[PDB]
Amino acid sequence: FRDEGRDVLLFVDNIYRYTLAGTEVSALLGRMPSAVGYQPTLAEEMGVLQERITSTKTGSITSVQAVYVPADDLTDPSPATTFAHLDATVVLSRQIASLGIYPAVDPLDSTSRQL
Amino acid sequence: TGKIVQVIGAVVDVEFPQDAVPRVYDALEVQNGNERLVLEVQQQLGGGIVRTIAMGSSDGLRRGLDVKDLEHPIEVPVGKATLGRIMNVLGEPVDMKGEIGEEERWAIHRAAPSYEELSNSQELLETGIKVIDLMAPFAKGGKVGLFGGAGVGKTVNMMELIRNIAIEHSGYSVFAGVGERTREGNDFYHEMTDSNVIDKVSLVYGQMNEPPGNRLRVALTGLTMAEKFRDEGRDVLLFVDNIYRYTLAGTEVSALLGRMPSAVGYQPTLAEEMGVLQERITSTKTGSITSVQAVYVPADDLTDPSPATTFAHLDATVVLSRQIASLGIYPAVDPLDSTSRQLDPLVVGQEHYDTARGVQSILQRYQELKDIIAILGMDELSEEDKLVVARARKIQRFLSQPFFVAEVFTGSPGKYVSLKDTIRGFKGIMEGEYDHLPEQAFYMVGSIEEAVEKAKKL
Amino acid sequence: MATGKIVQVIGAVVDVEFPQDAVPRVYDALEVQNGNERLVLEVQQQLGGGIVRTIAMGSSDGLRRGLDVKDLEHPIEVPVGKATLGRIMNVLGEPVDMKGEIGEEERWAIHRAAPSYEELSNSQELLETGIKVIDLMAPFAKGGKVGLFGGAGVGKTVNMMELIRNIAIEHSGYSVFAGVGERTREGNDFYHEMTDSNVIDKVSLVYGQMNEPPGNRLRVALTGLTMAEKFRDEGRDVLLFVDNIYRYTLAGTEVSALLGRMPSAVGYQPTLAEEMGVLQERITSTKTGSITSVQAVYVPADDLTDPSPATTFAHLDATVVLSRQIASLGIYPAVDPLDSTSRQLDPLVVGQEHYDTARGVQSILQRYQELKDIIAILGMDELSEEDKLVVARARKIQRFLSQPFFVAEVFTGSPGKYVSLKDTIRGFKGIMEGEYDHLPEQAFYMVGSIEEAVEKAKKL
Amino acid sequence: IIYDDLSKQAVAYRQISLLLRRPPGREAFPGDVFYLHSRLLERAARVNAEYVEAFTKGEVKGKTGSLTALPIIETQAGDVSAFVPT
Amino acid sequence: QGVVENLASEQAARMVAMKAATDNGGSLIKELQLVYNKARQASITQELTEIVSGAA
Ligand SMILES: Nc1ncnc2c1ncn2[C@@H]1O[C@H](COP(=O)(O)OP(=O)(O)OP(=O)(O)O)[C@@H](O)[C@H]1O
Ligand SMILES: Nc1ncnc2c1ncn2[C@@H]1O[C@H](COP(=O)(O)OP(=O)(O)O)[C@@H](O)[C@H]1O
Ligand SMILES: [Mg+2]
Repeated sequence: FRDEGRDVLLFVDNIYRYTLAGTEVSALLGRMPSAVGYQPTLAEEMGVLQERITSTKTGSITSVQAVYVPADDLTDPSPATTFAHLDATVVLSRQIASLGIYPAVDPLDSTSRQL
Repeated sequence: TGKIVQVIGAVVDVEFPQDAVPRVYDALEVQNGNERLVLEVQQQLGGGIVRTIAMGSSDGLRRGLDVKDLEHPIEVPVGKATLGRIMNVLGEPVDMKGEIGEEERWAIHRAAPSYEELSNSQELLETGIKVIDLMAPFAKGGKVGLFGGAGVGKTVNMMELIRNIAIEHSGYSVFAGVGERTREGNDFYHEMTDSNVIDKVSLVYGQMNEPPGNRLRVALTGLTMAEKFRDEGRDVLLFVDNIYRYTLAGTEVSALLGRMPSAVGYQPTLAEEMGVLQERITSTKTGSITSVQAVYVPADDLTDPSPATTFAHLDATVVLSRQIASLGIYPAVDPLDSTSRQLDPLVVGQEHYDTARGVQSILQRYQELKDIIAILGMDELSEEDKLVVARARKIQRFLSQPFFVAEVFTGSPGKYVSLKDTIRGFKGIMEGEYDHLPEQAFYMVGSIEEAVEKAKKL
Repeated sequence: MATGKIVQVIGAVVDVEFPQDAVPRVYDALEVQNGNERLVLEVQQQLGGGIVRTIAMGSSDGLRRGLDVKDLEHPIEVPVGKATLGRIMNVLGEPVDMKGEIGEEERWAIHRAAPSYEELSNSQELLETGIKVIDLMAPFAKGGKVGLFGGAGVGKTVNMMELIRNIAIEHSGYSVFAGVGERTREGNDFYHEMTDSNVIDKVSLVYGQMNEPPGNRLRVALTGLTMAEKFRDEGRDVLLFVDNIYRYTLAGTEVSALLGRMPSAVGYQPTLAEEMGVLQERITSTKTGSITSVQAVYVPADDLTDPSPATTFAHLDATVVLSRQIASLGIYPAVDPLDSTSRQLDPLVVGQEHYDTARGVQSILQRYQELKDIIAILGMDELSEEDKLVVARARKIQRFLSQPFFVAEVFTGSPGKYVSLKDTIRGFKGIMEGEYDHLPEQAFYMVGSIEEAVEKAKKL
Repeated sequence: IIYDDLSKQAVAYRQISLLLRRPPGREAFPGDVFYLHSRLLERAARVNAEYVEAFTKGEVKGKTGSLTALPIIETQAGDVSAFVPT
Repeated sequence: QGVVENLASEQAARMVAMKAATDNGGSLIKELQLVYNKARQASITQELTEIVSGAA
């Protein structure tokens, strides 16, 4: 749709399980394991996916992506690597939600490069 | 008819002709100089190779020694003749008395009793120790486990249980010494013989100096004997000195058997090794086994996979803690983790249940106040939080008790507290009717009477 | 004639195939021509088939499979003795300064055996550094190990230069400096600061710069150690400075990891304690001479339980702590008297007078710290006469811990002073017991002996 | 359906894997332990009446079927961070 | 007069109480740091055991 010259929305319901399917595959491909049990190629695989999702001089893709952060850690390699690629970041927090407030967005960790 | 072809630590590989290869768990035999050595088959490898664990010292083995194939498992003496005597893992007499005049021998590898054969009982079996009975009542024919780190009292508690349970038990008993101190067993044996109760106890010893195979298979042997006395229709008491060593022996052997490590360096088959032993130490419609198992926990870590999987196999679990022992409070049971399947209103009555839950509620609230007490001290508590702290401290002290087996340490006379006395005492303390005594009055006193009396002595 | 051939090149690890009857021994040194430069390889493991696995003491780039490897029948050998004083060398004992070829009376192998039992000194002598804080509060055993727990910016290097100077002048010893894992910038200006202070002629320098491969950095420590062993065998008492022992531990970890051995503890090499013991047990007092060592220590994550500190602390005898706060007071050297300690402070080895004096000044300074908190919250009005006496004597003691170095004349302009142990003991004895209460505290500051304190006071 | 201690299933699949010498993963669990529980729990569904008519070959019309799952998991001192709980 | 003296007594009592609280807080820091460092070392050991035992 982009190369036809259109402006399109791409909604991806969770990017984490792309990396996680990659991990399950990687174990049996004979790749030597990496930190936190992840594949060696984690950043490469993520980059090969995210770089295609852009707006060019011929057309525009607008992208909204959910990412699962395990255990709310926000610090293990898969959430860490995915932060680099995004223009707008909204980090929902279990703590705010638990107190009963929706949306659970943390204003101290959420921002956009349009601000 | 077979030849030794590799020797790795306690593990020995033997080659046999293709038509003569042993079955799994068959017993082989080797001349090791002037000694006789028994090997137990663990695995069949390709090409007539068979891999075994030495039930004895591996030192002095060459390659090329001839191995003899005994075509049966390890089989042990069994029945009324095994009573009052001490035996090897291989069923050999280790006391200096003569031969065991056994009429029957059983193989130590057996199938567990069927689900159709099992039985259930609600009968409370009173134990003298005050804390165990109130917090975690134990019924006859069930399993009890004492969890604790190094040097927290899980052997001594079992000796008090042996004393108190033997008061109201008439039948035979079996004791399995698995990977523990030889001195504890020697002292036990002479206590039994000097009190003439030895005529009713059968003992198997596999203590911690013996090579891994002995310590691994000694537990199974003891179960074989306990199962004989069950299957005669009797009721039997089975004491296991340390079940942790049994899993650890498997760990020590596991990597040499050519198996990838699991979790924190453990053998991948840990859960099945524990289950296959635990499921045959059980009651049946013909007879019942009552068992107490000491469960060592490494590095005081109650989340370690071996203790963790042991928890699921027990009816009453008493959890000892070093923090309480360091405060002088013995027996050092943690009331906020010790539990029993029998603590039900239907089983023990509404008073027995309400008192225990009040004790737990009060203690649990004591825990939550400790952080503010730590930072700011007690004067910033609410005026009834102070009262909760006072009653919780009194309760903590009254859980302590003098033991008849601790006279060698405390010097104080021992105490036995019946059920219709301890729940009365704790109910009164909870309701505040004895709140006026000082904290020290409750330390190491048997009953509420002895506490008020001790308060008269300040 | 060369007789081995390279089989593999994987990073710093290089494998070599020799004839079956000639396989070089462990820690033997080998040479190859890597282009138009020679490259030295150190043998680590003798694998099957006649293949030895080595580590390149230099960049392993440009090596081809099938090069010819020449078998030196000895370990790496370095020059030793007086000809090395004032020079700068790399791992291999080659000059990295531009002053040219070294005299090379003798060349010695870095891999050497340790002193044996019947060779150890049957006595437990002390070393008189001449610095008041150190000789009073943290005395050095002759042949002991000392740990310097301070970050850069507080006077580490000036302390080191003062010890070099005093051991060269007031004794007849030389020093060896081993710059393990040192930034090149520092090496350059440490060299400048020693040459512009006339101590350079009395110290030998070996630098392992961080841009060097892990094999280089690890063996740099051993090179300095063997040069110190030569000065010991000549009958002297010698000082060996290690610029960071933690870097030696980490170089060992990196090499062990490259060779593929299974890790231990918190990811360290399995041979950690052995490698530390191999280094530290050579530094001892023998029946001919001694090597005393002062070693800078870095504690990972500020964690004193980590295996590197836990292994290093097994070997240290004394412990010198440098304080940012003390330095801010204008007090130099910035040693902290309450955290610096030595296991030589016992009456059984140091005597009852010295022990009771050190214990006394420690007690006074500690009580002063508590009283200074009381003053901070409630002013001086709370103090009794006894408290005011304690505070006054504590201030005089604290001033008296300062000293002018022969190296510090550039800044203070005051002549440097070397203070004998007896003078230090007498000074703190007197100040503790109420003598010299009649002259002001600034008479004690930066002066020297106590006699010099009173003679400063007379016109202050 | 009440699956009881699905964790005591995961230990079992791990035992099979490590005895079969497959490459181990985090906490030594097999990599494909997510796929085990994922393809077990996704069977719990509510199915529309057209699926029920197509399956029963028209014998049952106009009724939806359902399977409700209640898995049980054990935590080591409550740490949700563990591999199987997560 | 009694009121003013009780106010001064309040200030002194709060002073000593806050002294005790500060010391107890520091003494709790020194225990939490041992717990933290032991957990740090254990986590590194376990992860590296999984990685090395994971290869081949
Ligand atoms: N009731 C008690 N009163 C006082 N001390 C006790 C009591 N129970 C146990 N202890 C103390 O515990 C010590 C060790 O007892 P025990 O052998 O039962 O411990 P353990 O945890 O099973 O140790 P291990 O695994 O080393 O055998 C005793 O010597 C004694 O000091
Ligand atoms: N004895 C001393 N006399 C004067 N200044 C000193 C002395 N010791 C340290 N300093 C000051 O401390 C600062 C850093 O000293 P430096 O020798 O560079 O410390 P380090 O060796 O730790 O890097 C300099 O400003 C230096 O003047
Ligand atoms: Mg014991």
